[PDB]
Amino acid sequence: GHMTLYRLHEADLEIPDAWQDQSINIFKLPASGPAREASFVISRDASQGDAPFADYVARQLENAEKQLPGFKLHKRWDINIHGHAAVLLDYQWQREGRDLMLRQVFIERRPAVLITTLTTTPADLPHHEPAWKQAMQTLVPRPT
Amino acid sequence: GHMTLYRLHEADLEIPDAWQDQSINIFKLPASGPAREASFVISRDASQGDAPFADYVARQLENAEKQLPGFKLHKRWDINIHGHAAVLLDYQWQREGRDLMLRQVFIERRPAVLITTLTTTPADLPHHEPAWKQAMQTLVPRPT
Repeated sequence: GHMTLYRLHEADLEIPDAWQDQSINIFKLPASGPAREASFVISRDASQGDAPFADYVARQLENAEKQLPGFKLHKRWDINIHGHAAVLLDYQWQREGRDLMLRQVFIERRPAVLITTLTTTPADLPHHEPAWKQAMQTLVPRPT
Repeated sequence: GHMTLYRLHEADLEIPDAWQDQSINIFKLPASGPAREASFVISRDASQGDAPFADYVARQLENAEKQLPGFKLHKRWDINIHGHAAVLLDYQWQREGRDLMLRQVFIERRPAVLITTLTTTPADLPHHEPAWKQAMQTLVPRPT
């Protein structure tokens, strides 16, 4: 019965290694002036396998580009977060006639890639950018 | 400026206090033989405010009685977890025509009540109970 100590903001507990982790952190960013609410989500992706991280990211981008109606890529930036390889994508797509803007950062880690996703709109992105940037600039991956 | 250090299993980051936390930790307990896969989910509820914890828990029970078809309380347990007030509610309800067995623990904390929920069927509860129990017996709430 192998177990590992799992850390959350409010507690620690021992989780059996056999349990599948699908945890997701979700934060609602309040509306401000003209801008509506947005979301900032931290998710995990255990599917990298032994693929090079660049290839993992290319796969992620392909999926978005081929699956989201109205997809348009605005930015792709290779960046470094505390030694961890990372890629930021800014892209928009159209959901129910409305344009959504995503700023998504993939952060290489084992056993699972850590992804942060800001969901907003093209006009609201500059309004939420300062708060997004302050959170992302303070994100320190834990050693595995 | 106005932020707080937020801890997750894979990282730490500063989160603006204005952001609303909706985070969910999700664990799937593997199927085994005739027992199907169960889920163990950690959620947060910031609606207690300055109300007594007993009243908060009473409201949850009233919500369950009024909103969940087929709701039936098996057993309520008032317990202490490392000095934190907690209530375990074992109950069933009828979701989309079939019965589910829940073991749901509410743990008083600020700024948000920490909730753990085991979801299974009545037939599978005895199989999953040992691992659930053990996990919960290791849960240590983190000081605010």
